[PDB]
Amino acid sequence: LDKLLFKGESYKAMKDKYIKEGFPGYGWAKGVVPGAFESIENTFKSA
Amino acid sequence: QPAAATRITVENGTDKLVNYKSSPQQLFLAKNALKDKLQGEFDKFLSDAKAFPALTADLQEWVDQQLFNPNQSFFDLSAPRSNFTLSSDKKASLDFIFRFTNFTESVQLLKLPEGVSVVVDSKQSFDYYVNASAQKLLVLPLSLPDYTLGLNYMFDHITLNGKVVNKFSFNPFKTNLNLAFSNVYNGVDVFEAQKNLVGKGKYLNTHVKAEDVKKDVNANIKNQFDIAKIIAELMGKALKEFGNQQEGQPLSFLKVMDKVKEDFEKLFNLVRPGLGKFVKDLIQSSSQAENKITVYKLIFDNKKTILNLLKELSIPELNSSLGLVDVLFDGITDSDGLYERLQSFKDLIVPAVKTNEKTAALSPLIEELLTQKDTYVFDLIQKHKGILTNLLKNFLADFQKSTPFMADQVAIFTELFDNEGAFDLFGEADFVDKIAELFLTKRTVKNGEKIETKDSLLVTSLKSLLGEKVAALGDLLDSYIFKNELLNRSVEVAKAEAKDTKGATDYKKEQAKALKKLFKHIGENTLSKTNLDKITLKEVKNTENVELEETETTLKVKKLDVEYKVELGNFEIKNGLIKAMLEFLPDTKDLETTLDKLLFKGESYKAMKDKYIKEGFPGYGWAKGVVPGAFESIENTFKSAIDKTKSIRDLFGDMLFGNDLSSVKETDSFITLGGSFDIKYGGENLNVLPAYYSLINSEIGYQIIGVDTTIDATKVKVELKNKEYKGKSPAINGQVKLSQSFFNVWTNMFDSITKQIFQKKYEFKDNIQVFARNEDNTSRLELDISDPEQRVIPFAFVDGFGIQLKAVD
Amino acid sequence: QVQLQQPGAELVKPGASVKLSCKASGYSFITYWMRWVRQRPGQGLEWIGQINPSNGHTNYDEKFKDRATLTVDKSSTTAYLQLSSLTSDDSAVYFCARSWEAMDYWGQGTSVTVSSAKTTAPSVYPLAPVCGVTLGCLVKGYFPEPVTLTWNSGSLSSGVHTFPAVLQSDLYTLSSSVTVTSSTWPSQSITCNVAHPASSTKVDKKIEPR
Amino acid sequence: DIVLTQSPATLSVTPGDSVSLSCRASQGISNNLHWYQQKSHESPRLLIKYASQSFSGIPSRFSGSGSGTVFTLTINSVETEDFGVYFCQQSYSWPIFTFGSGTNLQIKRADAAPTVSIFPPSSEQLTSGGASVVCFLNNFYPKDINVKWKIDGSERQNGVLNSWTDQDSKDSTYSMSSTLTLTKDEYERHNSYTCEATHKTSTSPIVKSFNR
Repeated sequence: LDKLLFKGESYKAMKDKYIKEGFPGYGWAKGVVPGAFESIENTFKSA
Repeated sequence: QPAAATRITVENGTDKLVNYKSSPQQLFLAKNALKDKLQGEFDKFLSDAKAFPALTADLQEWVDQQLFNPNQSFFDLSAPRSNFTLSSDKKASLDFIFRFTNFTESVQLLKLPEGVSVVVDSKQSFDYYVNASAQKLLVLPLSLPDYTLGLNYMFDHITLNGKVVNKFSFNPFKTNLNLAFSNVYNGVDVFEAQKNLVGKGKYLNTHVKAEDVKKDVNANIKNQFDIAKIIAELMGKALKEFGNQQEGQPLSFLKVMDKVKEDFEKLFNLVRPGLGKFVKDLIQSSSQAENKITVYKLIFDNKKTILNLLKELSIPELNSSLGLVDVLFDGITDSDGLYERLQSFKDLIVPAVKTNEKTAALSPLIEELLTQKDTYVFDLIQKHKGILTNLLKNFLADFQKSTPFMADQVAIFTELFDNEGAFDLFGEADFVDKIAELFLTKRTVKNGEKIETKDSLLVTSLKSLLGEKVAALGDLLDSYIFKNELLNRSVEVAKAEAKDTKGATDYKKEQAKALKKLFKHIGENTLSKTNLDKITLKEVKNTENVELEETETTLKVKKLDVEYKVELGNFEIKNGLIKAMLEFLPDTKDLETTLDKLLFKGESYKAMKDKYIKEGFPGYGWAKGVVPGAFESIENTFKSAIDKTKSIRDLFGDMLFGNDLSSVKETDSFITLGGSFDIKYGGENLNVLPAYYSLINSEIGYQIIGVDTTIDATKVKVELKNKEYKGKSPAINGQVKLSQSFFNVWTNMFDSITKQIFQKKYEFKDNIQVFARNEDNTSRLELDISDPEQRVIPFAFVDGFGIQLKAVD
Repeated sequence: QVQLQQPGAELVKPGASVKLSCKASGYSFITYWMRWVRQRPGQGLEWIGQINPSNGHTNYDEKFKDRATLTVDKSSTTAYLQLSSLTSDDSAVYFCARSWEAMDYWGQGTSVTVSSAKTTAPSVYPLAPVCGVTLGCLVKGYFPEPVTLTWNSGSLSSGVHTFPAVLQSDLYTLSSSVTVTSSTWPSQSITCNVAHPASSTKVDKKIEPR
Repeated sequence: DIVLTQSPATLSVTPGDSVSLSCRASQGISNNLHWYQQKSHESPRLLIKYASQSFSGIPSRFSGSGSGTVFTLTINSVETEDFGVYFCQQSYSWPIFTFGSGTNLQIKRADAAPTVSIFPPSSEQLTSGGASVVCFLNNFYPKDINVKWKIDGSERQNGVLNSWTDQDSKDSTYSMSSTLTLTKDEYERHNSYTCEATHKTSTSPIVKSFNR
């Protein structure tokens, strides 16, 4: 299901450009980006 | 004995300037410039109905002092034949025949300003013959007390006693025509001197030497560090007594001022030599001084300092006042005599002061200054707010239009001075409570309907500086800063809903105690003496010799290279400081809704949310029912992680302190600034010029042009003592811990900015100016300013840029 | 605290010089301007001049420069007004003043009459109200101003209205009224006491029933 | 020269009123103005200095405002011994210190009819050959009043003296004196004399008569 939900083609297509940049207004909070995109994965796996 | 004359009117008047081309309208020109216009202007004056009495009077005094004041004890004067030819064609000629009749029975000699030695026996009528033809009078500008053009008329060739004398000078250093200009002065302005003020054997090169100039560069690069440390210790040793004050007893800002007055003396005297006593007694001229002294005793002592500061100012008109001060202060032995003499001249003081609208505002102050013998300047200022306000706002406006690059600062100061309470700084009060309402309260200074929305001044400075550099956090500025009663007290609203004087209702005392706490922590902990001990300067070379190479009007230095190291050691910055700044931040426990407003209740954030609600999620598409089945639990996690008991102060501390606020020791350090940074002022073949004050003066200084200043903070350490976090109870603790991520990103940003705002190999260029001064107030660079070639007018317009003596023509 | 004054009710003949004085005390006579100011009774104020403290410089009105002369006595702190009897209608009041810059003090004034001063003793008439209380006192045909009027040597002051003098046919008239309870008069003796310092005459008139 | 214009010329109020006086110039004088109080028949009392500075001793009830040429004096509470004329006075230059045209403060309270008391000539005066009938009109308001003298019903205008008192400093009323002087023979040639008061408080004159 992780392959279905996360290890896709489009999800990987925008997750990398959210990793390198994005999040308007925050910008320099690139370090917290892999501080938000693990929690939702943990919730989904625990569900 | 006497002579024959008719017109003795004598009285006359001055003239006015022209303005021309794209020069600024402020006309303050000087000599030169108008080369051949002066003869035309003098001819125009000669074509006035007032010329003949003035010239007749000039003749009268000329034959008075020159002829028969060195005579008339044994030679009676008679003037049978005497005529002028002052014609409408501006051509005047004179024929004069005089008789000297000696009644005494003796043989004497006649004295004239020439090789005149004639023998006359007893009872003889000695003859005097003077002839001059109709010719264009020559025009030479001497100097006036305000240092203006004293145009005087010279004779090209006249036959005295039958012999022709050429380029004849009439009544030198004293003439009665009284025509002057309020915009054209005497001397070489700032630049015409620099063709002959420096050169082969000129004043500067003779009066500059290699050892002296290198000593000067060392002195300039030391005294800046010295005065920096002195300012640092002074501002803060004052705060030491400021903070430890117990509430209820007000303190004047000038109370502690005398408590550490010797440091003020050292500061200002190391700034400008001898200028320490002037402030030493300036700062004790109020009723609060332990040893009160009279402002007359103040002003009487160090005239030199008042002269220096007055000619340091930029207002040209003040120069005229400088004309009288010596005439005012000659032969005075004590301040009582000054009071007497000022009262005596008050008759002349009142009209000129009272005839100018600018000083028509000032009119009251001078009166009580001249009446009461016990005026004290601070009490004087508090006596009359209004005139001081009206003048100061004009000066502030001029400064604001002068330098716009600090547009907000020149902004903010202005809104401080609208309320009349500010000048109470020169009045007894509690300085901390007073400064709070000066900066920590909303203002409503207008009477249209109600302008309470103008808010406080510091918040205006904030929203000015951080105009658009942030977008999201401005919501938090509104939440916790722009609507914080600690920062914005919202006057007139406090006594509207409570009506019982609750403990929380009196925000004033809470903000005052917080302000005192922060001041005491910065003073006795951070700005402590031991901390300032751990900074030093170290000389490096002081060995090479600088030679002076010159070619005509040039003075170069072959090889400039001076470099000094500054060792910081352990520039320790304790904890508790940003703890105090957090104490400034509100302490209310309400954080849940504010975090929602930041992270969720935004403008574009809701835009992406609505976009994803209506459509999106490529591939899934039809799984829209559970879209509001995912954007509730993630927010639930972001909201449950935060503790309701904790506050935004704790949230900021987590990303700043690491360990929790409850386990913070102020004794430990936060910022560590250690190492040593160097300054490498250097160059080759740099010109030396004379550097000046603002107004007319005798003494001068000098400067070295365009030094290649390089300052590098390579090999310095700037760290955080607590690099690794310690928070046992973070605000957003849990599996969704973000506090440590905030700490990490803060550390990375600090490292990057210190790689940028700290050491970055700074390069700059300026013109190092030094006014070298001897021990007994006898600086080596000066001029006689008595001959009409040593006068330098710092404010005269550059004649090489274009001026003509005609109204826009 | 400043008291600058001396004279009152000056009498001068036409053709003779006149000297007004104002003696100051209670401050430093060396630190303010002395002033002379003129007013016609019932009209506006007109200036005369200033001369002090020791500079001895003066400023007059052009309308009064040929008219008046100012002098200052420094030891006794006094100023003077010397205009003589150059004019006749000027028989009015004057004032001598101190600098307003501290504050505009004043003197009680000097009333001048340009005439031969044909002094006339007052004539006193009691206003008996046909026995039966309101009584009165009429002083007629006296010259010049002023005259002091009291009731029972000033012991009776309640209910007393003294009325201002008027000049008519070169003579002065003044009246006064006193009100007492009906049970006192004529049982209680009431006397009008008139003093004229110019004639230095004191007259006592008992009010008697008609 | 600087001319100061005051408005209004007359000011009639009630006690305790908050009232103002307006003084305007032709050109600005910064703060070179003063306000002086003068009551009837004595020297002035300077009240306000510099258009912004009060002075000691003066009660705090007075205040002042000043801008350019339009300067204002303010009386928060009108009381009885404030009544009088007032002058605004410039100090920009001293070719004299022009005063205004004058503004006389006055009261407006409870129009009252005069108390009229007529007095026949005294026997002591009759021994001197004269005879004066003296009429007193005390405690009336307004000051505007007419006095008519009739001998045997015929009006007589000659030999009449009229005097008036200043506005009262307790109750702000006015008092007037009239004196009809005649020869003793003329007095004894007539029987009835009267004093008539024409005042706005009554359509009919107040009449006091006595028969010789």
